Amino acid sequence: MRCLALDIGGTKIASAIVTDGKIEQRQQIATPQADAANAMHDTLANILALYAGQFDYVAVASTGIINHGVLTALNPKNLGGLAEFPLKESIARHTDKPIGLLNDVQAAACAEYKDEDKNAVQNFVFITVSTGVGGGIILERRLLTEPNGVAGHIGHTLADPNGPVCGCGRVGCVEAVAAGRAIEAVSSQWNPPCTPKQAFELFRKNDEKATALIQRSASAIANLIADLVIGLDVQKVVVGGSVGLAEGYLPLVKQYLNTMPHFYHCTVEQARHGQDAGLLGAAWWVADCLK
Amino acid sequence: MRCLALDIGGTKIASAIVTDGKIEQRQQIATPQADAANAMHDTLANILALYAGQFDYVAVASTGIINHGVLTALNPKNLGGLAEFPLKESIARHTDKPIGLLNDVQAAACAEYKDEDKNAVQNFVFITVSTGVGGGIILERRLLTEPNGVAGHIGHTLADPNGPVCGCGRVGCVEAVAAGRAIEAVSSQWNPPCTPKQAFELFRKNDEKATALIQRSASAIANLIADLVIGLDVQKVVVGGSVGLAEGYLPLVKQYLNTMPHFYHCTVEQARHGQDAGLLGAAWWVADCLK
Ligand SMILES: CC(=O)N[C@H]1[C@@H](O)[C@H](O)[C@@H](CO)O[C@@H]1O
Ligand SMILES: CC(=O)N[C@H]1[C@@H](O)[C@H](O)[C@@H](CO)O[C@@H]1O
Ligand SMILES: [Zn+2]
Ligand SMILES: [Zn+2]
Repeated sequence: MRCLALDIGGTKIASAIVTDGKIEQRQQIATPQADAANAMHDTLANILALYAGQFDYVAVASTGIINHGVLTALNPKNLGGLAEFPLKESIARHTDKPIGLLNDVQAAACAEYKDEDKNAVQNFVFITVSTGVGGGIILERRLLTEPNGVAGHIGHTLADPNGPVCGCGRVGCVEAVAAGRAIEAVSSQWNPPCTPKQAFELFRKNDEKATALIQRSASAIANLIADLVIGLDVQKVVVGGSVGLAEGYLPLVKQYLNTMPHFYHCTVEQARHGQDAGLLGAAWWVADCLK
Repeated sequence: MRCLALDIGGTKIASAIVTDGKIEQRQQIATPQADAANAMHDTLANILALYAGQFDYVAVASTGIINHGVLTALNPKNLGGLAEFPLKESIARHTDKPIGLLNDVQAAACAEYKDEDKNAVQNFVFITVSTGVGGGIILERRLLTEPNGVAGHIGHTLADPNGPVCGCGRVGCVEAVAAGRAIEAVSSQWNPPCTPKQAFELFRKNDEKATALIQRSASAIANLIADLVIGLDVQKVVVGGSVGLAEGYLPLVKQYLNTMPHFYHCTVEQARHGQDAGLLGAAWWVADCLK
C-alpha cells in the first residue's frame, strides 16, 4: 500500500515514495560510474537509509536487461562500463520487504499507457530517446516481458548497415546513430565542442552541420516507428526522453513518417509524464503484480 | 470436421482437402495476373466447382494484409499489380459454409509451431524468403493478429536506408533487397539473364558477382532475425520459402548472425513442412477458431 520507487539511469538515480499514484519525497543522486560494481551497493545503501520505514515494497526501474533481479547491460557504455550488477540482492541487505524490478522504459510505458483509451489503443509503444534509445511494448493491453525481460530493446534493432558500431557490439543500431550519446559523440568532437543541447540550439537556427546531425537521429526513429507499425500493428507511439522532448524533434520525426506510405502511419505523441514516468510506472507495475 | 484449404500466392494457388491433419486432393493452378481483379473470381469459381461437396468449411491462406475478408496488397508487385481483392465475398458465391482467412505466412507459422515444445519455445517466428519476404509471429504461444492482420509483415521493416525502393513505396525494406524478386530483379538484368535459381548455382561455384547478390539477401535476413531476437525475445526462428530452403542459404544467414554479440543469438532452423505449410496451418487455425 506504500511504495519506494527507484529510477536507476546512466546519469542519475531518482527515488520517491509513491502512494496512491502521486509522487512525494523525490530525491535524485548522480549515478556513480568509476568503480561502479562496488560504488553502487553504497549508493543503494544510502538510499534505503534515508527512506527506510516509509515504504512497504520497493519498485525498481533501471536501464539494461532486467531479469531475475540481475541487471545485464546490453550497451554498457551507458553505465561507465558496467556489464552486470546484482540489483535484487543488493536491495535485500537493507529491507526484507518485497522487491519488484523492471526495465526503465518498460516501466515508463505502463505510466504512459494506463491513462489511454484501452479500447482504441491496445498495441502501444513508449519510446525514449535519451542517453540511449529504448522502448516498452504493450500488445493486447499487456506489457511484453516474457521470458527474459529482453522484450522492448528496440534501440538495438538495425538503423543503418553502414552505420557506426554500437556499444552493444553490433553495427548500426538505432541507438548508435539516434541517442543523446550518439549525437554527443559527434558534437563533442566539433571545434568548439557542443553538448547535444547546444547542437539543438544551432539546429533551431538552421545550421546545416547541426541539422544533419539531428536529422540523422530523427530519421532513424521515424523508421523505427514505421518498423513497429508495419511489424506489430502498433496503433500509438508515445515518444519521451531528453531528446524526444527537445523542441523541434517530434515534429521532425513525424515529417519523415509522413513521406512513407500510409501503411506506416499511426498516432505519434509526446509523453505526458516526463522524468517521473519511470517511478510512477514502476510502482503501478509492482502493484498489479501483487494483485 | 472436413476442410477446404487454399494457398493464394503471387505465383500459384494451391488447394487441398485437409482432414485430421493430412492433405489429400492437392491441386495447384497458376495465379492469374493480367486483369486479376476479374480473373480471380473466375479462378476461385473454378476451384469451388471441382471441390464442392467434399468440404464443410474453407480455410484461406494468402499473401497481403488479410483483414475482414479483404486482401489488401502492401507490395502489389507480388500480384501483377493488384491492390485489393474481396476474398471473403468471392468465396461466398460458391458455398455458404463458413470461411476463415489468414495471411499466408501467419498460417505457415501455425503449421511450423504446433509441433514445437510449447514449453521451451513460446516466442516463435516463421520467416519465408520467397517471391516476397514475410513472417508470422507467435508470442506467448499465440499468433499475433490483432487488430488488422498487419502483424507479421516484417518484410517491410527497414534493411538499408540507402537501399532500393520497395513495391510498397518505402525505401529499403528487407523485401526490397532480400526476396526472390529482389534477387531476380538484379540477376534477370545480367548478360546473359539468370533466374534466382541459376544465380544460386553460380553462388555455389564461388562466383563473386553472384555471391555478392546472395550475400546482400542473407545479411538482411540475419539482421531481421537479430531485430526479432533483441526486440521481441524471439527464442526460435524457422526459415522457409524457395530462397530460405536454397542449398547454402540458411548456413549463410547463420554465419552473419554469429558475428553479432550473443544477445542476438537464438535457434535458427529450416522449415519442416515445405509448400504444404500454408494449407496445413490455415486449416488448424480455422479449426482452433470454431473451437
Ligand atoms: C545498460 C543498457 O544496456 N541500456 C539499454 C536499455 O536497456 C535501456 O532501457 C535504454 C534506456 O536508456 O538504453 C540502452 O539501450
Ligand atoms: C501482396 C503483399 O503485400 N504480400 C506481402 C506479404 O503480406 C506476404 O505475406 C509475403 C509473403 O509472400 O510477401 C509480401 O511482402
Ligand atoms: Zn546496439
Ligand atoms: Zn516494402
